[PDB]
Amino acid sequence: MNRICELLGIEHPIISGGMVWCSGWKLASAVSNCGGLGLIGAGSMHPDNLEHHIRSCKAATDKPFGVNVPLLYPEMDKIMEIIMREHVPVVVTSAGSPKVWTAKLKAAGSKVIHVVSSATFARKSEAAGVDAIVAEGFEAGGHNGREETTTLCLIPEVVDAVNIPVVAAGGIASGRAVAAALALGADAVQVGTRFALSEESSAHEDFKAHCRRSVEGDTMLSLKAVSPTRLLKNKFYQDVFAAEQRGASVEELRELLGRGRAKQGIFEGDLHEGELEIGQAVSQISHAETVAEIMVDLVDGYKRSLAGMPTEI
Amino acid sequence: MNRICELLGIEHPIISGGMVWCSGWKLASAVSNCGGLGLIGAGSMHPDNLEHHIRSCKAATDKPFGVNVPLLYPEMDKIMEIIMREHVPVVVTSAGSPKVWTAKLKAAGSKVIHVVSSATFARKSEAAGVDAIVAEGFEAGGHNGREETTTLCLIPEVVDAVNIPVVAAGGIASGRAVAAALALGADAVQVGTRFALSEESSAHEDFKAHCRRSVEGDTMLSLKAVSPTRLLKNKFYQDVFAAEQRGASVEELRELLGRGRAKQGIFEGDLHEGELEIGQAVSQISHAETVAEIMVDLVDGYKRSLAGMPTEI
Ligand SMILES: Cc1cc2nc3c(=O)[nH]c(=O)nc-3n(C[C@H](O)[C@H](O)[C@H](O)COP(=O)(O)O)c2cc1C
Ligand SMILES: Cc1cc2nc3c(=O)[nH]c(=O)nc-3n(C[C@H](O)[C@H](O)[C@H](O)COP(=O)(O)O)c2cc1C
Ligand code: NA
Ligand code: NA
Ligand code: NA
Ligand code: NA
Ligand code: NA
Ligand code: NA
Repeated sequence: MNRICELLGIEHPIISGGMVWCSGWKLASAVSNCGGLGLIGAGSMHPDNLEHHIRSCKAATDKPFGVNVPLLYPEMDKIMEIIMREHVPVVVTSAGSPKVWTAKLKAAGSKVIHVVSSATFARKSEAAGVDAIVAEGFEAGGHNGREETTTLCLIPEVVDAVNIPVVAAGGIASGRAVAAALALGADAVQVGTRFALSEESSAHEDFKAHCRRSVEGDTMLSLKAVSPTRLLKNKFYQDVFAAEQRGASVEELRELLGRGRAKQGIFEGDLHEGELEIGQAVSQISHAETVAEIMVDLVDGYKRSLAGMPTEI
Repeated sequence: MNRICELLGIEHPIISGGMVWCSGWKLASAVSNCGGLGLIGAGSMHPDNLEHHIRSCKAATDKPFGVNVPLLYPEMDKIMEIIMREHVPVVVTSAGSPKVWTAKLKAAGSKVIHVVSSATFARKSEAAGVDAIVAEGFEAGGHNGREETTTLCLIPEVVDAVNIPVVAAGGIASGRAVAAALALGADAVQVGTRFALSEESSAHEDFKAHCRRSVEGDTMLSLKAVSPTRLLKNKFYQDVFAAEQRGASVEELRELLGRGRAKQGIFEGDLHEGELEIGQAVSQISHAETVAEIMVDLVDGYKRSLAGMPTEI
């Protein structure tokens, strides 16, 4: 068995990334039903709503699903209590220390996966007792690592650094890229952007449609002095860029960033003032599609990509 | 049959990228004698010196070789005359319009390849009549495209956009990355950083030893307001970073950049004031090695990568 398939009890080594405003039970349960692992994105859910999405996912699928928890989540104790009482099969943690919750989640029966952006942090997660890690490259949508290491340079270094399974994230929007990730030595892939634009994603339809119109170079890893974030170059980004060019302080950039822009953009469709988080691979997606269409494409595309490789060079 | 092998008449689809201060005839002839395509880097050579390196290369290998010419080269008429008279088999142009010289080089018997960093420019180069393109990602060493597209995101877009062969550059330092490039649909790879640190490279021993000590995150795409360039975060970089943080104008940044820092760093081993151009993949290289050793590792590493891949997912 592929190491991730066996670890998580899934048919295909494809995980849908936990994404604020996108990863409702509808997206997560559809990915799980298609044989991958769908993740609910707790980052955008108050505890009561999180519990509802877990229950709805549980009703909609008999297959494993998980919850992604950014560790800066403001009511952590409440959502951890929920996640352990609901026996969530897989928990994916990011943006914080894996030492805090890993042993407790594992004692409660969850498999634990932590998101990292370097070999050094991959090693610290392995030492913390996680079951696997996601190594996320520069091209990924949303908050990314300060080192700016791309998927192609990150994966071989991370898989040489640890003995536990490694999931590649950042730039995986096709069967070819799934093959490239397994060629580099990852056991599986985590797909964000392509699933964020799927029919089942909870993102606003105006957000999805706007993302489909974007072209190469429309995203930029930005706000680096506050927290590097990859987003579409919209009006909000332009304000940030003008501020950075004038030598704005961290406090000025923080004031401009303000609060709630990701919700306003991704969930509510404010394409001017929103923080439009999306990966570089957005430029590959041109029309609406369902989770099942994407899953079939990633699986069948992998097969064709691999079959067309020369036996040697 | 591999499209680049057949176009260029070489055994392995591996090209050493033209690199200022590194790609002398010793590096270029050694790569070509190992079955790839070694490029001479004309960017760092006055016209008489360039003629010397072409002639020493021809004396050292009976196999195909090429010359890399950045199109900002100050005495362009003199060096094209030399390249044409010597009938260089392959000419790789970068940093300028492929319309200026392509038709003339082809009329003189050279294969012409142009370096691009977007699918849009790939198409413009194809319209200009080039024989193939190199598509160079964000992680590459030296001057990169302003879109900051990574190799993983750039290759499948470029390959879908043109009918001519595509060589992937940026992040290729192992057989696993060669397998990744080919999985994305590239025909061949161009390897810069790993060859820049080889025994045969003309770069200063202190520069090579210094690159070997560096770790993930030690490079940064910088000077973006002037011309984006990926280099090691040395004292020069810190001066640039401090000036960008205070809102320096473009003229202030040009003044700081000055002239000849790339030669001082790469060729003369000035690790403090030099512009240490090198790719993110530098962190995978730990010790000195020859071109023959690199070529064998790339070829055998490719087969090992395939051995690790499941036929279907
Ligand atoms: C809109 C959006 C929201 C995201 N929110 C989160 C999140 O809440 N927690 C997290 O760990 N990663 C988050 N991510 C990162 C994704 O889980 C995933 O790792 C990334 O999107 C993968 O790269 P890709 O976009 O190139 O597919 C988000 C990504 C996007 C595009
Ligand atoms: C030290 C150095 C000098 C370079 N000089 C040139 C150059 O003169 N012309 C050019 O087209 N590219 C140049 N490059 C880019 C390389 O040709 C190549 O495309 C890049 O190194 C490939 O990415 P990699 O470093 O990750 O292998 C240089 C790269 C480096 C590291
Ligand atoms: Na991210
Ligand atoms: Na490993
Ligand atoms: Na599109
Ligand atoms: Na470059
Ligand atoms: Na093509
Ligand atoms: Na090293």
